[PDB]
Amino acid sequence: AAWIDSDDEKIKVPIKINGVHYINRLRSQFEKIYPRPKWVDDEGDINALTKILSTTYNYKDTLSNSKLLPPKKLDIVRLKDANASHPSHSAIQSLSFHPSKPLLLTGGYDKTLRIYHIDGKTNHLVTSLHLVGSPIQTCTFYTSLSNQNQQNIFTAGRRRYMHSWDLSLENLTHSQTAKIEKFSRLYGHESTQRSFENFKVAHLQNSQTNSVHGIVLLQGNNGWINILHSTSGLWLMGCKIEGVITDFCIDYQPISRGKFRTILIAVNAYGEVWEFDLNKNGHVIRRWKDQGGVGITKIQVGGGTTTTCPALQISKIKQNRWLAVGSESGFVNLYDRNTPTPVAALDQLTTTISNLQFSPDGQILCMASRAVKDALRLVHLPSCSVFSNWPTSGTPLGKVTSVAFSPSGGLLAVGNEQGKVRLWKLNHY
Amino acid sequence: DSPVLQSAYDPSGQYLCYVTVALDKQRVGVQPTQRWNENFLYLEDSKLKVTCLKWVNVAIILGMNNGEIWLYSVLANEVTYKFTTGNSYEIKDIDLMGNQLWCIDSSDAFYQFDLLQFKLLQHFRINNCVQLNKLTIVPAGDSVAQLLVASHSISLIDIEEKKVVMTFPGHVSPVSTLQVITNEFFISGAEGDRFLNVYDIHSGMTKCVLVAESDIKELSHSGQADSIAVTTEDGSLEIFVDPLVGNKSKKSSKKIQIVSKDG
Amino acid sequence: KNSKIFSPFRIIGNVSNGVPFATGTLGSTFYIVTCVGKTFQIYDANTLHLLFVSEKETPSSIVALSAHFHYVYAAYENKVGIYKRGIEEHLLELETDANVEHLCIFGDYLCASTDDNSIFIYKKSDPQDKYPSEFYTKLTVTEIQGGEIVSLQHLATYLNKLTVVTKSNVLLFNVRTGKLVFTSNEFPDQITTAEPAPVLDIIALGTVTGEVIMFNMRKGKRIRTIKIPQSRISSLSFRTDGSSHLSVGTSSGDLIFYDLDRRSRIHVLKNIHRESYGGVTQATFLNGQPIIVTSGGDNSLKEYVFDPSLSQGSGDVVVQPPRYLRSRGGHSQPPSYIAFADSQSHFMLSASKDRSLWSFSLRKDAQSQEMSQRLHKKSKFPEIVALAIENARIGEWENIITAHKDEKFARTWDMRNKRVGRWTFDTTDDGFVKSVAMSQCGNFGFIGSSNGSITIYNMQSGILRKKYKLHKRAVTGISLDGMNRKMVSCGLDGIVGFYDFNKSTLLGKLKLDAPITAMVYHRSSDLFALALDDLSIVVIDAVTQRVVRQLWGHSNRITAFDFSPEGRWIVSASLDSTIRTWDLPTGGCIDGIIVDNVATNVKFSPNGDLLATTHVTGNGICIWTNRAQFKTVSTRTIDESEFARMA
Amino acid sequence: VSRNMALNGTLLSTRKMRPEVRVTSVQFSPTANAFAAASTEGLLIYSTNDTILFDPFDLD
Amino acid sequence: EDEEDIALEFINGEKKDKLVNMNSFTSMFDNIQNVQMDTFFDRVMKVLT
Amino acid sequence: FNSNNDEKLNQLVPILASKSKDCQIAAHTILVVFATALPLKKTIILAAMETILSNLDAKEAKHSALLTICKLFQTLKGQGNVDQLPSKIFKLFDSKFDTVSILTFLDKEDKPVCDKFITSYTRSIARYDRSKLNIILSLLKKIRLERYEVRLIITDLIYLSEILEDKSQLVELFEYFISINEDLVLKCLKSLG
Amino acid sequence: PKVVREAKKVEMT
RNA sequence: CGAAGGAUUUGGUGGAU
Repeated sequence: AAWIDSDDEKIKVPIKINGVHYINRLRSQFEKIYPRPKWVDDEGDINALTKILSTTYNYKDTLSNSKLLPPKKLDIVRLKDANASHPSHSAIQSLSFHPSKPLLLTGGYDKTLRIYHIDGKTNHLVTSLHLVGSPIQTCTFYTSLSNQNQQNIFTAGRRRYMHSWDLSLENLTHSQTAKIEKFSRLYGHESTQRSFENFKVAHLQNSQTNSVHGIVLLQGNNGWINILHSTSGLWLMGCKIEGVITDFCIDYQPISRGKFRTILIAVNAYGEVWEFDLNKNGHVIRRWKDQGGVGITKIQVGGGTTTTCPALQISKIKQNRWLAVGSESGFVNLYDRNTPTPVAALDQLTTTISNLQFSPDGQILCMASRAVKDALRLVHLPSCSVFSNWPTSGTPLGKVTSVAFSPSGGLLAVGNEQGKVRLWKLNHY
Repeated sequence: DSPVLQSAYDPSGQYLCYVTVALDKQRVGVQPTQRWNENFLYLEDSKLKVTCLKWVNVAIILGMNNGEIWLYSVLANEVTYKFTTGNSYEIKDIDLMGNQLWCIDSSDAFYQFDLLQFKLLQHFRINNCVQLNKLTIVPAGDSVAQLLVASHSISLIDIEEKKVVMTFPGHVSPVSTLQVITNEFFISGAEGDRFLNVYDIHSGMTKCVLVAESDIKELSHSGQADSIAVTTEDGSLEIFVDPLVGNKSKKSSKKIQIVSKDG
Repeated sequence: KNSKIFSPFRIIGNVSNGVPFATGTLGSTFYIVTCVGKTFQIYDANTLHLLFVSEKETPSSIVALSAHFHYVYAAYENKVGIYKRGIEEHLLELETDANVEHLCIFGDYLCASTDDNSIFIYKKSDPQDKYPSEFYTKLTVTEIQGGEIVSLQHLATYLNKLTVVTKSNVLLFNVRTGKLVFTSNEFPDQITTAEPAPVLDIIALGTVTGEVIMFNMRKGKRIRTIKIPQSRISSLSFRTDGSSHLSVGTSSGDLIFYDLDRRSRIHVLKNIHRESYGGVTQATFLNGQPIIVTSGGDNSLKEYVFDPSLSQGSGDVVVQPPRYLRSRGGHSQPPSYIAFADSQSHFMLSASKDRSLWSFSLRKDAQSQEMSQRLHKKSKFPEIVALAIENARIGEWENIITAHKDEKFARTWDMRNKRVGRWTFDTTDDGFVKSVAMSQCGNFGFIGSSNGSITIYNMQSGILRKKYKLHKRAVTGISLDGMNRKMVSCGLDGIVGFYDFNKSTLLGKLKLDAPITAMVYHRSSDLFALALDDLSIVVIDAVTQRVVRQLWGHSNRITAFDFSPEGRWIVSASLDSTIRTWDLPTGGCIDGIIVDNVATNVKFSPNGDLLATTHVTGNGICIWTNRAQFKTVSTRTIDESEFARMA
Repeated sequence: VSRNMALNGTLLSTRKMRPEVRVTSVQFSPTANAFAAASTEGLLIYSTNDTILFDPFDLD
Repeated sequence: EDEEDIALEFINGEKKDKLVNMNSFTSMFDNIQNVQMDTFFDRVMKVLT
Repeated sequence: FNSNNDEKLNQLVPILASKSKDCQIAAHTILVVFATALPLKKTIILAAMETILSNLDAKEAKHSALLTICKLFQTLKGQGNVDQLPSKIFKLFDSKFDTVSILTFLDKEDKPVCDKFITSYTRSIARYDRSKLNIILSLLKKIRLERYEVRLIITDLIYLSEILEDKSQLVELFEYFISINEDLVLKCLKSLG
Repeated sequence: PKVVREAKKVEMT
């Protein structure tokens, strides 16, 4: 007994009983009211696992610390619509985030270039530009890799001319007029090109001088890819493939400090894949086929630099590790760039694929189809397994016709035929 | 809603510091009111947000939801020093008088900081303060002897006594502005309210109730009760001329609006 | 401060303010006593039906509650009152300014602990006395002996011993002799909770860092140590149903259950109470049952029961998880709007900043329910700023309309179904809803837009019918006469609109000196009062379209006001913390009150015997009685100067 | 009319038959101050004699 | 060099693994009789791989 | 069946000690399947080994354990994924699995993916055992470790040169990294000194 | 048939 | 139409009857 009382033993409580004995009787009676339980009596090692389970009731490792997003659960939150401040009057044919600034560019058959300041809560419009008689099948930002001060917007539609809008210095906002230029000279190759509607912009390093400048790629009538200088517009070289050109994608392969080569990837409906070396007059350097490909519709690369994840200087140039190939049937073969055998054959979509785009880190593949409403899924990479929680039947997507990932922050924009750009934010980023 | 989450003129009124959201990240920028600067401080955390903005006489103190206070020198475009409280609760308000620096957390804990020494001097809790949405230091001499605090009502507290001294019936809604116009005369305003209560510190009686045409967002005072300029939620600026001279309720005398040529 | 016309009796909608609740047994019926600000409420554990309430409000808030058979001990400021059945019988006043903090009553002894680490001991004057009244002695614990007192606890089989638990450690004091008999060894962590185990000489102790310490005081040594990393213990309680179980409350709102025999966790209840409101302020197992009661600072009291094991054997192995059985709750924040549900005055609707809509019963049943927000198909909604109700067409279609803050559309609510309706009403002018009203027939709903437009819909079909565009600023009031002929509107621009609802034409327009803030329309008398920005109440008759009565005296903005059901009186509340009763026939103020908290809303009952008011603080509703309904009242004009002096 | 729970409507040879609440007849008083309704419980009379309401006419 | 480049190297390094679905272990019961359980664990690894 | 319902998997977590060999390998299978189904804290993973290695006596149990051990870290996908084992476990691991046993484990062509575990083991060797630095060189040749695993292994060896005395096996390890991915070695050196 | 778990009425003792 | 699904059945508790 740690402690003893002196008062209880001395005091005599009438029924006269001494305290300590009287205390013992009180202990007995309460022991009668409730039985004594067995737990009170009780007072590398193998019992480590048993102990640790007792310490905590939360057993899922926290995803905040993990730099890799969970495979199957996507933490995605909807934000305000981008077009809410100023709605469009036609479908959103293309989307593009500015490489560094927080701007989202929209275009369509409205013939209007609407640029919005994406903040997620207000989404106001910065400026607008109407191009009379020039539908916009695709628009995109461009930032010169060497002169960071050079911004530019290139736009094209079902026309034999292309429009370039300079945004350098204060032209974007302060200027009361827009400095625009029309590219309408192909220098004797007009037969190959019927329209500028399908075009992309990339960086070409002139190796012999080490100078780096932008190029504009176009789709020709008969497997022709015409390459033009971004600023001067001169015809540099042309690449030819066999069969009807369906789509092409661009990859960068760094060589050394300040040296990289620009590889053009083109695909035929057969899945026959051509790779031209644009630093060597566009000579073929590899040929292969899409395993089990037929009715190919789209091709894309990512995990490094690309049109959706442009670089800000030479040293950020990185090689894409992933390559996807869409199809009319709804299959999306995936290839690991690190005849090839696809890593996986994604088949959740059952309609023609129209948009394939990777995340800036190359961890997510978003495929969408314009054929049917809500045709959009997100695949976790390299697991190649579709996310389940999102999208749901209650998710408003409509006829998805444009998709874009922000360079940073994990923002997703999805436009539809109704002219609404809906914005979502990935909590992991 | 306006893209500018928060803003505050410098005491001279020549430089404006504002905070806006770029994509998912907040950026803080400064512009010269009298007459472009492309430099903005970028918060690397989407979760991090700016709760309080206060100029210093060329540094600006920024209250973070993280539970710490950042001192920002605009010229260097870098955070010179961060004052971190023990708790992680967001800072609700900030005020300064020279080296003195007082802030309040979501726990309603008062803190005292020294700019010169870079140290947390004292922290304390006062009963009868269930929330503290506003903190204002009374301009008494060169030292702090009392503090004006308001969440729904307004309370006066003595630093040395660590107790409330006087209480003023405030607005039903949370108090938004608690500027002290002159001695024994401080104006009060609440969110979503068109009424400003002018209270006498020494007595505690409502001297006047100033009325705006619409809900008041911001308040600016000229001289010593010479005039008060209030920004209305509708986007118009109302000016009150000599509000401290029927008499209980006064209306704005001059109204200023901005409209484009197109309309 | 005393009204000659009104008198308080009870607050509605509050079950617990956050103070730990005590439990006791009266024969075979077990009761729970809960603190509600300056009063308390006793509920029957079998059905949680209210039984008794305090006859009068304590001058100071109650800090600690203790229950013992017919007597419940409440401590507030420096004096402890003995209550039986809610009545005052004998009051204990301590001799020091230090307020009481904690209470312990065992045998014939009452122990009271003040903030200054002083314990006051009382004894019954007679052995057969019902309650202790005589003062025996005073015992004070110094800093050297221990830290601040955590609680006063008495273990079983201890003759005249008080097991005082302090922040530093546990201390034993023999109250008969007033001597320190035993001092426990110092503990590394801060102690926060202490609960006597049923077993002898062992007391469970909860720290601030998720440690439960089962200190055997007889042997003076630790027995067991349960670890809950990243948590602090708020309450403790053991199961007395013959099954060895332990309950841990935490500030995070999680209730954990351990089986001490098997040294394992049975089941965890997450977020039963809100963390911001202190989580689980108290949770107690009822003596001899699988019943555990829980409470929190969120104005909610919940109960959970452990069903019998589903396994014929190894029942201890297969323990059913605790199950929700019954509870109450109320607003977790002060209500924003109130209205009387029906003419009979049996139910009232209430809206709060907590985004929750509730229906409070007025009778002794004290039944309280949430309005279900589950949308119909053909998080909580933003808080309401305006609401109207009507009762002609209840049970056929929607009979309530509401306007939400920063929301462009109004939502409908069905009283009979107690669920959201299938209709939403848009302002159609890019403006926010600022006024909502309904016709007496219950077929039409009126919505006032911030841009000055009035849109008229149909309640049953939810289709726009009529739009009137006269006001250029926000419309702050809409009303229609019982005849459904002449409709009245007011706006912030200072004008009052008069329309012919049947013919859709202007009868006239009236401009007032100051902007209008609100409107109330008395259909029987055909009079409506207006709260003007100049701190005046203007009464206007629709028939003759002229100002009728103007009231002066309010020192600040008028928060709310209403007509008496008789149409003879108007009572208004203003930001100057006063309630003034105005006699319309003479146009003068007959009574004045000073409220500690500004009354945000004021509403008469349909009968007129009752008056309901809401204040800036408090999760309940202050309901008043109309004394003129029992006798005559003079209409002599109240003295302004004396009323100002009182304020 | 009535609030008695005993009355049926307020809330093989045997007729399940109990009293029902009903109004057999109603007329106005010629005094234009009351109207009486014949019912099962008896002749109810409703009047305006109290006139405790305030209904001003052409007031200023 | 920069930290985010190292983080992207970590992300590049992570490789896919065969995920487990509901119909991955159903066939085990078919061949559970008269089997050395070392081989059972080996088969579990094989299907998991 | 409960893979989709992550909440139900969590409640399955609370629900080797037997000397019988069959009982230990039975526990190995349960741990292996569940870990890939649901990721777990490294503390759970580290505590799991201490139980596996406590009564690891049967040879067949050792083989099945080692396959289980390699799997668990492959499921680990957080910072410290390839950090060194703590000292007590590493001493336990080598005792129940000598270096030659692991070298044989890496020798077989059908070795399961274990680079996460191997890299975490390599840093343990350098921290605690100076004699086995040569075994690191033999270890690296047998298994190709992925890029960032290589970078961290270059990272810790750099501290060894500054702290530990220069040794043949130490420089031969560097010489190996000079042979493979020479540019990456400069990056580690550039960032560290 | 799945395990019936009836929320049997519980009356206090 | 549509922010992290829709529809049908069903046990129990609570309030009325």
